[PDB]
Amino acid sequence: YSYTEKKRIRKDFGKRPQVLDVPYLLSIQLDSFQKFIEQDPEGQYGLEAAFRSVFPIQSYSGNSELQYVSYRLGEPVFDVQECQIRGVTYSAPLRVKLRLVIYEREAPEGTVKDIKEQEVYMGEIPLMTDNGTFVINGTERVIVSQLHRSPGVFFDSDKGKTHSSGKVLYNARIIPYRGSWLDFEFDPKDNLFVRIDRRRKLPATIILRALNYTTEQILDLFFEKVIFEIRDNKLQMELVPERLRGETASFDIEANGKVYVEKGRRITARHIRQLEKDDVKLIEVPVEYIAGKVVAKDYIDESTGELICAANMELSLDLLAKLSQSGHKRIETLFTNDLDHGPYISETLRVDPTNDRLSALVEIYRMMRPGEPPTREAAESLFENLFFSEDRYDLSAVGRMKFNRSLLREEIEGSGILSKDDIIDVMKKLIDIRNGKGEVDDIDHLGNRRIRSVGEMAENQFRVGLVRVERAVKERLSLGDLDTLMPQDMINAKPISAAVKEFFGSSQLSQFMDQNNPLSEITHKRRISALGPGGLTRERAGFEVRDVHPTHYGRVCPIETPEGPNIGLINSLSVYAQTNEYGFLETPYRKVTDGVVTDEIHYLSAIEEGNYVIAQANSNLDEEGHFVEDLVTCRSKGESSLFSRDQVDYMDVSTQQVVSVGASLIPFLEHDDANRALMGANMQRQAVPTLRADKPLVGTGMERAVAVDSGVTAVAKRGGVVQYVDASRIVIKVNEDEMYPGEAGIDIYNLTKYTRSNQNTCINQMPCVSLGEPVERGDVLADGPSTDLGELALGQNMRVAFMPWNGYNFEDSILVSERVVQEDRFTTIHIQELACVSRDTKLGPEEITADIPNVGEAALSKLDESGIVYIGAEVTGGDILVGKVTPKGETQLTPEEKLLRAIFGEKASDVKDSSLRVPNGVSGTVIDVQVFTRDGVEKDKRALEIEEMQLKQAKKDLSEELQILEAGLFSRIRAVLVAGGVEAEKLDKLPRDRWLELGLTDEEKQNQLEQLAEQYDELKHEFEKKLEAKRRKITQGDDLAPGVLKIVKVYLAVKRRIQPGDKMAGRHGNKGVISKINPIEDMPYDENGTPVDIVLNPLGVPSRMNIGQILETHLGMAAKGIGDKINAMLKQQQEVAKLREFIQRAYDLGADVRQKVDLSTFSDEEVMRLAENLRKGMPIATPVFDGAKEAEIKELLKLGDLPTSGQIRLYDGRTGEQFERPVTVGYMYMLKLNHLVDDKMHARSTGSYSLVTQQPLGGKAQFGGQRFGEMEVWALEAYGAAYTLQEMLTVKSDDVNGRTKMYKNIVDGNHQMEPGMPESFNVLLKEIRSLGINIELEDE
Amino acid sequence: ETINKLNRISRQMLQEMGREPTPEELAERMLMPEDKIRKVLKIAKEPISMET
Ligand SMILES: Fc1ccc(-c2n[nH]cc2-c2ccc(NCCN3CCNCC3)c(C(F)(F)F)c2)cc1
Repeated sequence: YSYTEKKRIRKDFGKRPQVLDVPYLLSIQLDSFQKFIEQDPEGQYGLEAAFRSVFPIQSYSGNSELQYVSYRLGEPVFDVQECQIRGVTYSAPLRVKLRLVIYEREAPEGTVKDIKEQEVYMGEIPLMTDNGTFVINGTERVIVSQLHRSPGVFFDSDKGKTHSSGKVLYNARIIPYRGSWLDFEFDPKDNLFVRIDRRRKLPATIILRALNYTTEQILDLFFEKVIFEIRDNKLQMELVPERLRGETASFDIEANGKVYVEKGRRITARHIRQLEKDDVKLIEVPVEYIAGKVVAKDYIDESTGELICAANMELSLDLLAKLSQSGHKRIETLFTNDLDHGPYISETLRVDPTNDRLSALVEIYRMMRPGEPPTREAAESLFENLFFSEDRYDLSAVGRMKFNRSLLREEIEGSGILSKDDIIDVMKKLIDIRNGKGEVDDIDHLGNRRIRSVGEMAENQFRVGLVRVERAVKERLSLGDLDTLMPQDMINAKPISAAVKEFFGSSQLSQFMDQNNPLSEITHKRRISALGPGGLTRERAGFEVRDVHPTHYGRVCPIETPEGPNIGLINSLSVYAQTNEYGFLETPYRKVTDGVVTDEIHYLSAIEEGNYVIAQANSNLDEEGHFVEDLVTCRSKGESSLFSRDQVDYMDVSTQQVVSVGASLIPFLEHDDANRALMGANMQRQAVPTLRADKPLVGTGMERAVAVDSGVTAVAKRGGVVQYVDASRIVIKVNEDEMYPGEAGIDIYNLTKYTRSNQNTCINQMPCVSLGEPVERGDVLADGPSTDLGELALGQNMRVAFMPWNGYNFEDSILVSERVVQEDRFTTIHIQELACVSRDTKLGPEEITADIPNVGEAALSKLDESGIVYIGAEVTGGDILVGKVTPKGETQLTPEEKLLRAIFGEKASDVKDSSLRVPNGVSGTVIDVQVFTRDGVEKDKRALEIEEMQLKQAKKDLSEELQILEAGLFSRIRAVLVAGGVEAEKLDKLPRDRWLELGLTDEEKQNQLEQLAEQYDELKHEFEKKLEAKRRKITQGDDLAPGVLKIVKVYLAVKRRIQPGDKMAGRHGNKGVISKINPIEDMPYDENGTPVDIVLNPLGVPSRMNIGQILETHLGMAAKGIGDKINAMLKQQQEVAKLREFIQRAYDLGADVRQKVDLSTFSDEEVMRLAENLRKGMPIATPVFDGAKEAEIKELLKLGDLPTSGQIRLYDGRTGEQFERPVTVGYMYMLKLNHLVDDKMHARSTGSYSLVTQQPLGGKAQFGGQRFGEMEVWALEAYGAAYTLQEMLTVKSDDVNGRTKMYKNIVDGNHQMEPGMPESFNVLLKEIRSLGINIELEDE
Repeated sequence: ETINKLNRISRQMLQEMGREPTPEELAERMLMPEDKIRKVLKIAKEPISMET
């Protein structure tokens, strides 16, 4: 048990003990990047490997070589927070040692001079936070793990759809990590074909010739030998007795003076056995049987030196005679069978256009680069460079592994390039598949599916950078003078830096972390994608790959995937899942040895798991843990059934391991249909944090893990006592056993305060601990947004009643009491970042000055002298945050305006008002302001006020650091001096600064005093340098874009509570949009007179089958019951005994549950606090499939004083009369998603317009109008409304004349239209006429 | 040609200065009034395809 658990304990139903507890949920993200940037003294993946690949770069024969020595990553320029404020990227400089050697010309190899250029800088590579996030521009970002076809070889079918003759087809595909694809495929004529990439089809054998195999060796490779002897005269044959299987006698089969088979009798196992036991090696055959036989090798006349027959040719009765008289004793033929061993390769040769290696290479080179004249060196170079070059081709480790394994080889590791043996063996396996032995794999199987992560992808993009730098290095080493240039002048920065910057900045897999929510973060960071580079597209791959595979078990969550255009192309990572050593997916299991279930954990990959019979997470074992029944539900290969008692090899670790963290947070999930569960876990991530993090009343027991693992909270590094608790920071005094000897210590935690999240919500940490409190190591020191006391609260639980209320709940609609909007619980704090840009126009520079043409004193009031709004001033729509004015001279007015000016004597300014003002309708308070200035431009008044302020605050903070730290150290010196020379009152008298002189008796304690001395001084100077650095960082001008002189960013905090039109939802996939906000007066209430917060619609429950939301209600009610009781017993102030008794009773609850409990806990001070927290309601945990049962819920309702039905009497708050029938009332945990209506709402009358084609377009974030499409037009066409349509597509939109001539009539009170011609068609006319086409408008 | 020289200076001073030279750095390295960098540095840029 822990210390914050003594504060609050969640009551846990469920039986199954957890043999393994949930690991770090962020494991994948951090591990990957941990592998990428790291020093590995070998070829294992990392910057080292990608370096060793392309390097060393040598010139072309010129013997000028550039070799790579070692690299390093410099300390980050700005740390995370600073990088977030300013908007730069959090990255490290990459400094790599390059050694330039020049070989003496006409060597034995030795170097004239080798200049070692010390660490030339190439690029700045981004860094991953402790939370697995990257900051690109002032913004946290996540790189999604990728799921693709693993490198290796693969065998597929494509039966059915091709050709509609059936017969299937069989294909092999060699997919390397890098390099061209190698494809083999059959056809309806059983001719084997090969194609490189997706390119032109070539007869298979044509590649073999390029490996230097004559026809004879191809035949010798793919077929066996049928021996023919002419001995004495007329035709014997060698007979392997198995050859006659699946065939019928063509003649009398007889040898050894005994006739085994007669013509017309199919040769069966009997005949074959007779031949085998009588051992017939040689039989006599007719000269006519070789009429169809295919000769193996070449045959020439020994005398005339002429070719009798070429290899692979069909013999004839005459050809036999022609080669027999030449003195040929033996003839080798192919062993061919249309059932067992197929004659494919032979016909493949029959379609082969080539003869010799060079010819094949010609056809290949003319295939890959067609139309241009082929050359010998060209064909050779290309073909050798395709699959055989260390440069252009790699399957790497996973590739070679899966390759060799799928080829049934021994070696698990080998070369990254193909060999003749490789290609040949692949062809062999394909031919074997067509022959009937062996099966085709499937793409969806997770054994053929591989997971990449941030590290690998970043490695690849950096690899591209390194190759594009390689070309440059070789390009320069060409003409180079000797000792002048060094490994700087060649190697650039921008190519590499942009190679990585392009990746992290914009990529389909790199995105802005979804942080509105601790669940959203952690569920984004565990994610898979089959999209992007190396993957498929939504438009390409169909249902199969998307569909849930049996191999998804324990690895990919079945129920959490997006609902949109890409379904199952994302999924999510399962709870207990892990990335395999080779990069596959493996899931925890429990080993069953003999008849016992062992608690030893075992990790099995998708293929590892295949043959084993695995037991169930939910099964009954007891005592020694032997299976209670004689047969139990299990799953062995791809399916599930009842399995014998001792058969099963393994068992599921937990009940949750099938799902993900999102699904594992849904209570009573087993009772919900999969569609609504999907929708539920999909929406649970959209929950905006509330103002008061509440807690789920109805839980799971995962929420704690999500809260802690996600970095939103603040977790103790080391256990100790709290010295100080501020809303700003938290200072903990470390225990000695956990404490390092030197630098004494205290752990100081600087809490994140109100700041802008990625979703424009607020992220703010609050302290959960008090002054002088015991804290265990690994305990929550502070709550993040939407986290309560170390658990995950994504929303708030409330009293809910299921019953139709005056149709205000009509579809999914939600009817909420005024009690809720008053309590401000569902209220949310949004943090927006607004910016003002001072640019340079040819008319002049723009001023941030507070002097603005045409504004009242009320407008210039909220701004200081410099033109920026004061921190803390509450603003609304139209208020000026930053005064900005840009020059535009000579307005060039008109006559009447000139008259007006003549009468009113006003000087029309040469300056225009560009000032940044709060967007219309939004309102809030200003929590911060930043000013970025071009380095060298004079900082205005405001920016200087701010700079001085920040300097002072910096000095104050650093000084605080050094002070608490120093006191912390001297407090330890005081304690060590007291051993061996203790003087109590004597020591604390003299000045503390003079303490270091005092020594001790001979012992190690003197050396400890030494340690504290050293570290003390270290801290003392480190303070100095830190203050210096901070000051310089504050004062330095931030680098800005072209033309921008300065930038002012204002940070607003808006508070929006709740209003009709907002979206709210439970965890069960039940949506709703709040309809009306109803007075507490009109609210349904019970006999006790307590109104219900929310009134739902029962009709929503039966159709969409989610019954969990009802269970969740019931138990929820019961939970609150346990609270209310306690809430009375505390308000009764009974005593420790009564409370303790009742709480214990609650935590026990009938029989058979795994929770355990108290009175190991302090009877007074600890218990009363527990009850104190419980009084809101009693938090309950419902494990995913292990969850609570009806009887348990009713039993807990009995303890609650509340009915079993879960329904009570309710009265209409209006008439006061009772509602007929009982209605269900309970507590349902509810989330406010951020769809909030003051975001969604838009309206436009006359806005800006697009330049290219004149059409309505928002330029101000004053929205463009709605898009009227084809279907809407049709809908207008069905109705007889012509004028509505015409005005829709002419005057209201596209007509440049029509819109204004309209507006004037609209204000004049005349409703008409003088339409003219739409500008789209007008432009199209020109576009058509811009060609050789004349398009005219006729007649009149 | 001016733009090209401006590129050369960048290439040398980039790893030499450890990050990149300040916008005014190559300015003194170049013979002319040296604020011109910005001006030049602007006009050098090719217009982005409107179809991007
Ligand atoms: F985890 C479980 C639980 C139950 C079953 C199960 N129990 N009984 C039958 C099935 C069953 C059979 C097939 C499929 N899908 C197609 C997979 N085949 C194998 C090769 N690739 C294509 C075809 C499924 C599932 F999960 F996909 F829907 C379940 C399976 C796994």
